[PDB]
Amino acid sequence: VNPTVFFDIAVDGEPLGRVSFELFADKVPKTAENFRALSTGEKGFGYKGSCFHRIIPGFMCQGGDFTRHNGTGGKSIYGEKFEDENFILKHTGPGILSMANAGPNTNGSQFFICTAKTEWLDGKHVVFGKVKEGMNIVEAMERFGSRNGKTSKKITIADCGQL
Amino acid sequence: VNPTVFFDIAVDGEPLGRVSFELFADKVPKTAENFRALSTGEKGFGYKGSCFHRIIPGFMCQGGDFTRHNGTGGKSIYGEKFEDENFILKHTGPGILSMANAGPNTNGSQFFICTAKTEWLDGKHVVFGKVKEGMNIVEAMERFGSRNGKTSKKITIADCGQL
Amino acid sequence: GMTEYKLVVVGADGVGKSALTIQLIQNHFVDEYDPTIEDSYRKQVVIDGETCLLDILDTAGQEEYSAMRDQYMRTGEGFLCVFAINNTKSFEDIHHYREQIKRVKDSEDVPMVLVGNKCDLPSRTVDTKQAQDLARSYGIPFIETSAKTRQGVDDAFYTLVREIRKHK
Amino acid sequence: GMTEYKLVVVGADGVGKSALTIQLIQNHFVDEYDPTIEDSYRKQVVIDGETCLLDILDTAGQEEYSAMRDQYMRTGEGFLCVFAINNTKSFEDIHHYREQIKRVKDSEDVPMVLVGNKCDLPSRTVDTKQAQDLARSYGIPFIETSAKTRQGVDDAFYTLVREIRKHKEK
Ligand SMILES: CCn1c(-c2cc(N3CCN(C4CC4)CC3)cnc2[C@H](C)OC)c2c3cc(ccc31)-c1csc(n1)C[C@H](NC(=O)[C@H]1[C@@H]3COC[C@@H]31)C(=O)N1CCC[C@H](N1)C(=O)OCC(C)(C)C2
Ligand SMILES: CCn1c(-c2cc(N3CCN(C4CC4)CC3)cnc2[C@H](C)OC)c2c3cc(ccc31)-c1csc(n1)C[C@H](NC(=O)[C@H]1[C@@H]3COC[C@@H]31)C(=O)N1CCC[C@H](N1)C(=O)OCC(C)(C)C2
Ligand SMILES: Nc1nc2c(ncn2[C@@H]2O[C@H](COP(=O)(O)OP(=O)(O)NP(=O)(O)O)[C@@H](O)[C@H]2O)c(=O)[nH]1
Ligand SMILES: Nc1nc2c(ncn2[C@@H]2O[C@H](COP(=O)(O)OP(=O)(O)NP(=O)(O)O)[C@@H](O)[C@H]2O)c(=O)[nH]1
Ligand SMILES: [Mg+2]
Ligand SMILES: [Mg+2]
Repeated sequence: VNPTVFFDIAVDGEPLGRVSFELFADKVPKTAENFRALSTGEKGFGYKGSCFHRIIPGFMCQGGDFTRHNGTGGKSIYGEKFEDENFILKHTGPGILSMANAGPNTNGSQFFICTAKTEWLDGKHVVFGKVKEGMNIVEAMERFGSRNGKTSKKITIADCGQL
Repeated sequence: VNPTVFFDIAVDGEPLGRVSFELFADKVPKTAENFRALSTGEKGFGYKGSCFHRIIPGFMCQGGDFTRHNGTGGKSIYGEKFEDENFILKHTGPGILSMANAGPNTNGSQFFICTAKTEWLDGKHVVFGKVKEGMNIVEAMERFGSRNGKTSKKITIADCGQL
Repeated sequence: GMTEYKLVVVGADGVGKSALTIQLIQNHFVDEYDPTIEDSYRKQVVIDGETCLLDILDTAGQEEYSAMRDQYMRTGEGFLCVFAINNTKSFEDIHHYREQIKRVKDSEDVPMVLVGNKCDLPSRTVDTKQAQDLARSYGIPFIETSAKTRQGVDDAFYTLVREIRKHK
Repeated sequence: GMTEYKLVVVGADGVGKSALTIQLIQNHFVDEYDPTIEDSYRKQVVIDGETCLLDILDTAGQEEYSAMRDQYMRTGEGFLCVFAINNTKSFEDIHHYREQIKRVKDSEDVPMVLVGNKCDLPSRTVDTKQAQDLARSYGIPFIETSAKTRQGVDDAFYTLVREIRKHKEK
């Protein structure tokens, strides 16, 4: 069955709440397993302690750079980057979990969570999961974003793992 | 005699350079003494460790809030606030050192350093010194400002005292 | 994509424009006084069933820079006019922000909303009726708020989006 | 007060718009790739003995959003049109940016400077004369730059200001 992972989100160190995700390993197993392992830290590196560096109200929250903590980094469990697995799934609405990239076949660890339908990203970003519980936490995170995505507080994955 | 004081400026903890100021105790003795004593820390509190919270390139660098460290605080050696001593001196150009305020007779510890002529502040902010050495460091601080004054790196007074 | 709207908060310093804006945006209250240079915020909301994006410009009420307020006034679709119910001067100033906005925007009819702020305080100097009677004359809604207790915040801005849409 | 000049840096993704801007503003070279959403900066400089305030808008090259460039081209006073000397397509993209700026401004006379960036790199694919001829046909200056070595960085931004002054006839 599809695995489930959680993020415990904090704001300037203060607990905000837990969001959990279903990972669609049935349709994108390679991409799903990357995100799972990065959530557990089992390879010796991963999401715990990293920040949501880019939050744009009305569109999405983006994070996952645990190597440089500045929006340019991240790495997959397969190497620095890996290929686009498929584009079967679409950015249909809030809660969609999808891979950030810098063009074709450049998936690493950065990801975004949609807060609206972002249909023009279809076929460009691999969708591989969806928020299960705690979408109101993601909504709450928009309060700290801006038009160009810079955040006004430090939004961190204080803890994370598999359920 | 006009005393001289210094700030050693740091950028995210990295030393940037030293800025020295002549304090015009010959025209505004009370206001000069306050800044002097807060730069030495000799009353048990003062500028050491505080940051420059507002840097607006083309206009000024503002700091001095060592009680709250968020741009609303500050206190003088005379109490929470003291009177506008006089407006003899004017905002004639780069390097002018002057008191921030929130209306008449609300001087505390917050101050600004002009990087340009700001004559519309004349008669409203008490001018009480000028950069002696290190104007280039004040210029370098503008590298980390913005149109609304939010700073892109943390600019601090790592050390300060009297020369 | 959702429709975007451009709101602009104005009024003398200290009334609580930022305290109101921040309560709308962040559900946080600012008890400390941090006078504004200029700030912009973005928030998505649903008003009368339609999702929209609010782009809110929070301004300073320093008289010194009235000349450049003008640019703010050009781009903004509507205006939240704040005074504080224990600050008669900020109420007298409301007339002034109004004249200027009507001027800059060249109309007599700009989406606009009067806000009596800090209605939590036991002191009061501007009676509700005063602000009611003044709002009536101008043809715009009047809402008393408290950023401290969060009373009236959402109504003010939505009422303002509702006033934009109407005029729109 | 000093005059403020509204400069806008445009061009395809990856050509070095941001590295050029960050060199101007902060005097160091961004070696990492942080593709831009939108950033604004302020810097006061002396050009021709006159102190002025530069307001720099650093834009996204993303082709998916080409129809949303209009708003900032509307407000911008002069444009730094950047390609990379080792990316032929970025040079070809220049035509589209210029045309768009003219269309949005509804003018044939818009302050602009053509910038060939990454001139520190050995694997050049766009000739200097190629770029000079095009800039000549456009009637605008052309400057080769490197955000890595800082070659031409000041010249490019200062030249654009000079073109704005000229077009304002002052
Ligand atoms: C033109 C303005 N503008 C907008 C945009 C657009 C719109 N619309 C477009 C769609 N219309 C509807 C059909 C009608 C309405 C109007 C409105 N307002 C805006 C903003 C707020 O105006 C400032 C955007 C946007 C996006 C980019 C650049 C400019 C942009 C951009 C830069 S890089 C990238 N995008 C992909 C990026 N890559 C990296 O971060 C790489 C870094 C290094 O290597 C690893 C790592 C990535 O993967 N993501 C994960 C996916 C969401 C994506 N970021 C992102 O942030 O999009 C933001 C946003 C707002 C969704 C889009
Ligand atoms: C209209 C925008 N705008 C401008 C401005 C103006 C101009 N001009 C005006 C002059 N024209 C000349 C005749 C031609 C040309 C165009 C251009 N562009 C801008 C800016 C960059 O556009 C965003 C300003 C400015 C200033 C304020 C608010 C808005 C402002 C403001 C708010 S509070 C204050 N001012 C006093 C403040 N008080 C506190 O901080 C309190 C805190 C709590 O209690 C202790 C402590 C204080 O003492 N200082 C210490 C002194 C400089 C002062 N801050 C400050 O920062 O000035 C900023 C600035 C940029 C110089 C002026
Ligand atoms: N009692 C009370 N205090 C309030 C309320 N709203 C704001 N305040 C306080 O009033 C002071 C002014 O708040 P602020 O939001 O900064 O006002 P402002 O209008 O934005 N000032 P400026 O024009 O300079 O930007 C702050 O101390 C704030 O805590 C309210 O509803 N009740
Ligand atoms: N060798 C060299 N590399 C450069 C130069 N300018 C930029 N780069 C590199 O080119 C890559 C892209 O630079 P960047 O400034 O982000 O380009 P951009 O034009 O702003 N990209 P975008 O449209 O996505 O915002 C980065 O790796 C940067 O280091 C240059 O003059 N020389
Ligand atoms: Mg305010
Ligand atoms: Mg860029």
